[PDB]
Amino acid sequence: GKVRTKTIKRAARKIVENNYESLKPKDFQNNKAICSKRNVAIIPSKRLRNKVAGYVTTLMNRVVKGPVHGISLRLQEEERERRDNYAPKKSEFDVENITVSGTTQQMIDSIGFKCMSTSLK
Amino acid sequence: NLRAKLEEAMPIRRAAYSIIRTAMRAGAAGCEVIVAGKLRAQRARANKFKEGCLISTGHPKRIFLAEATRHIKMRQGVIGVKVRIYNPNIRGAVMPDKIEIG
Amino acid sequence: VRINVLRDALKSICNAQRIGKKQVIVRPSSKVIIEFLQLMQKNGYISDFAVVDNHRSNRIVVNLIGRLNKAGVISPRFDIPANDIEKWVVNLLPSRLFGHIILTTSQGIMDHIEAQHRQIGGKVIGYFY
Amino acid sequence: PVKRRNNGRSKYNCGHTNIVRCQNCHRCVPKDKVIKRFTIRNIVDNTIADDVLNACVIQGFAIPKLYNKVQYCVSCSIHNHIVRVRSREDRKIRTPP
Amino acid sequence: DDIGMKNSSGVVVDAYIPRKCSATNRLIGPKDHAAVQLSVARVNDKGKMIENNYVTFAFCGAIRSRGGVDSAFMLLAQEHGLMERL
Amino acid sequence: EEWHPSTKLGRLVKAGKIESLYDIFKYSLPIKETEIIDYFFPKSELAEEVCNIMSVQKQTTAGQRTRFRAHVIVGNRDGFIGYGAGVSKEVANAIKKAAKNARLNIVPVRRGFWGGKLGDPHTVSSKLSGKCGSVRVRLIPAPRGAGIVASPTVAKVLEFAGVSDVFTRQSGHSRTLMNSVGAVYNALKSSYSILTPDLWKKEQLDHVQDIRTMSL
Amino acid sequence: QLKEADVKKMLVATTHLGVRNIDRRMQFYIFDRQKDGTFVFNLQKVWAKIVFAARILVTIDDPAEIAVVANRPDAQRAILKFCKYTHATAFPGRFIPGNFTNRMNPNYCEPRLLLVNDPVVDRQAILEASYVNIPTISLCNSDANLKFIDVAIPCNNKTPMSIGLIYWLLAREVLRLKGSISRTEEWDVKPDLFVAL
Amino acid sequence: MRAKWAKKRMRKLKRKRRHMKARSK
RNA sequence: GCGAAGGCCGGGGGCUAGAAGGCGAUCAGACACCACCGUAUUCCCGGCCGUAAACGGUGCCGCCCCGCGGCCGGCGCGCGCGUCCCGCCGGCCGCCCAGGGAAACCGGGAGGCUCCGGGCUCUGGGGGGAGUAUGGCCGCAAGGCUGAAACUUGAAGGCAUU
Repeated sequence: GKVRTKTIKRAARKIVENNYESLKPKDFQNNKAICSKRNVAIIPSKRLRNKVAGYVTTLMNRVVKGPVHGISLRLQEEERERRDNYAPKKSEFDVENITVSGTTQQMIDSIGFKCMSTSLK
Repeated sequence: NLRAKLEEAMPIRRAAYSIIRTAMRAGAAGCEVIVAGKLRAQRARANKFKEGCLISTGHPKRIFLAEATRHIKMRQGVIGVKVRIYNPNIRGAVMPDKIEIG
Repeated sequence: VRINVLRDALKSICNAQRIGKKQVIVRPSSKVIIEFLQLMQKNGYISDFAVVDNHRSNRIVVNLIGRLNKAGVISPRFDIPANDIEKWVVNLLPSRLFGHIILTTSQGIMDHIEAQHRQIGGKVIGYFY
Repeated sequence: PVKRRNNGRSKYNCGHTNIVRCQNCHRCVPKDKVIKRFTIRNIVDNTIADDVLNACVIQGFAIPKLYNKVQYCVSCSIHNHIVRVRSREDRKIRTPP
Repeated sequence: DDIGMKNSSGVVVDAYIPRKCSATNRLIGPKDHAAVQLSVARVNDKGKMIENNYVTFAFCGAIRSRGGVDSAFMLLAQEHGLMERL
Repeated sequence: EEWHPSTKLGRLVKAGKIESLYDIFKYSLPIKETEIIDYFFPKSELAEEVCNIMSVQKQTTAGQRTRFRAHVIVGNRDGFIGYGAGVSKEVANAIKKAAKNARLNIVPVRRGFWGGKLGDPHTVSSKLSGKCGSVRVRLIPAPRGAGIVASPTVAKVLEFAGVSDVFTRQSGHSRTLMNSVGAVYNALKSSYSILTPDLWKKEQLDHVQDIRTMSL
Repeated sequence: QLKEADVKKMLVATTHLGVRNIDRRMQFYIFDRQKDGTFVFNLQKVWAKIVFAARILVTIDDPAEIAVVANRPDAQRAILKFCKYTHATAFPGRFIPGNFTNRMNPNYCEPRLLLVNDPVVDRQAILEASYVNIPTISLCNSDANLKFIDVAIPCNNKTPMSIGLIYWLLAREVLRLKGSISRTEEWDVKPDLFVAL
Repeated sequence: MRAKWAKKRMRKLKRKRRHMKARSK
């Protein structure tokens, strides 16, 4: 019966995308302590602060337990970058695998180059 | 200033528009002017001219607003002017919902 | 069936210009269409027109230069006093300076300007601008 | 305002169609306009079907299916919710919902 | 010569002269927002490199709504030698 | 305060890279800054009049709200006209919205000679026509001796165009003002898109004169 | 000037294949129909279109002005690689309407050219182009709508192999015109970088 | 159907006038 | 000349429904809706009658006009080869870019139109009065067809928005 407001959700999400390392996954109190630092963020009231902290401990569990959408974390961004940059070591893609459509051979003949002397079938 | 400006019979919209400017320049993010009565007519109406965003409810409203009520007198009858000025930067603290997150 | 042939062809020429097609095929051909096309070619609103002669009525293939705004037929082919040809131009054609009303005269099919030049009245075949 | 291109009916290249009767209202409707739903539902309920199959003393018995084409008039069908009023844009949309 | 309205003197008095596009030839309007000018470079001799001698083909928004530009571009390319007629 | 360009065209205009307003109309570019119109027209802006405000109402549970729509014609006296309309609860703000919108939609007008050419285009170059809603107005080229012959609203925008003589004929709900002025606006934007024989010379291919090409 | 290596790669890439539905505008490009119904493209015509697109793409003084838009998940890697290997400004995923027309929009680019993976999928950008005089180049299939597209490339655009190789092939030619590739030697960048796993 | 019922009512008045004329004749 | 239904004149028939009528109920009153019963009618033949929201509410003969499919009736192009493909189609249709419109919407037109003219025939001119009055014609009738005026009056109406 407790649904958070946009302000609570928005503040908490900046807290996680920035100070993810300071936050801990299951404990609200450690996350509340990070909120209490004040240098990281200004939180007016005790209840407002607890709500931002409470969402942030759920967010912390969720970001460790799989990716969470809309969470801009630099360390996770590097992890995809090595995965995206790496291509097969031998660059095995087409690998001269040939294989044509029966109509394609006639189209290749239409150009007149006739790749592989019509041995493409 | 408005009530006495209204007496010289200046345009009622112009009066509010000039007062609205001097509050925003002085810093108020929220400025609200409502003049209500038999203005240029034999019938009642209320004319709200407002520049900016003003909180209207709650504990911040009590300390962050400047509602002032005055009753102009006119041959037609009383055309009371109400001006409410909201300052988030009240220096007494912060807005309860204003999360700086800097 | 087709009572006016020029109008049906000219409408096709305008319709092709709307969809930006240079070449049009006109299914019915006539000497009046022939002459109307020749006058437009002279004023350069249309390009070369080639008639594929057939053992029947004939078809014309016309290359368009994309420079005709509108063509038309006047039905019936009214009688115009040579003096009042200006009134026909003032209303049908835009601007006294630009646009051609195409007439027919005993001397021959002629331009409104040429008709004024010798002051001979006639019957209006149609109009092109 | 022409509400529908169909004009409520699927008569095309026609002038007259067979009359049918709303199955509840018993009213005469043009065949094209009528709802014309079809049901192949079996005779006995799914629960009774297990009890009856165990009871049956003939091997290879299967519950008989019952086939009927329910035709209802517009007023009859919309009231019993066979079809529903649709949004201006959703009226154009067809297909079984 | 000098596209525009030459006065009785012959001075052009047609302020900005609108652009007739390279296929349809209709004048680009003052507010014809969908007019598009696309330029194709010329490979300079041998080298597969530019020469800064790109030729520019304009395309009015009427033939673009039709979608006629891709075909018209191709034909005009061979007309200006940016492709072979094939 | 002063103007800071938010649009690439505005930055070129601020620099002075674009010499004339017509240069942006050659490339038919959108004007998204009224400030750009001031750059080409800085003394007293353009002649703009507010031609009748009609009160407009939306029924609501409490009652009919009232919003004002104003029609403003901005124009000079030579081949430049703009028409726009603006909606605001305050009549004054709506008049401002219309005048700004009119500045955002300035359009060039052709102008030409009825039959005799001297030194000045005195009339519309063609029988320009346009239609907004039911209304349709045709602007017919008129002799230099004749005056501009149109009803007071259409005459007003024809003066801002600077068409010294016209023989306009209007058909439709001309009584509806917004629609009438809009037809006389679409007729003038048609002037610079009607192909005529004098414009049959073939060329273009400017490349470096392109407005997109220019850089700050 | 077709090259044998890319064509053999295209044969594995299936760029020579298109949807059974077919359009008259792309009829010239298509060669035939498989008896399965699938439509088979002319590879040389694709290459001629690819080289033509390169000449158009380079003219823009800043290669940052060409904008690559893809909402197809498969094409995302291709257009981001192309934007990184070349200099295009990427507008991936949801295009966000008014990106090209709203000045107060978080991103308000004024591109001199546009690049589209799918005419139907990336439709918002092609309409946005019309409002602000921007020509467009698209990766069309055998059935596509060429509305508002200045030049179109015949390709699968639904095959990840085909999408990636086409973007790689396009990238090779655009920087070849700028002298940053080899010409007669293989580009060091490989086509498998453009393709997602 | 008011128009259908209105036509029926004119018919009755038309008969009454047509018959009344015969009695007068 | 033909023309749904209802009707009509006169036979044949007569199951079913069922204008009339009668009866339950229902209501304040229903003599209405809902039961139940039931005459004319419904069916056939020989005549009438001549109307329908007889509607695509869109006359007919043309000419051109863009895509995307479906269906039906022929005919070809091929192809391993299948009621497959591809055309030509004659119609029946859906969707639609331009284009058109007051818009809804049409787009196989309601497009090619103030940039207004292929040809032909019909019809309308604010609303009532009035499809009445009167004369004619037609019908056995019911009626149909043609068709006013005095007088009265500021809206009636279309399509859309909240």
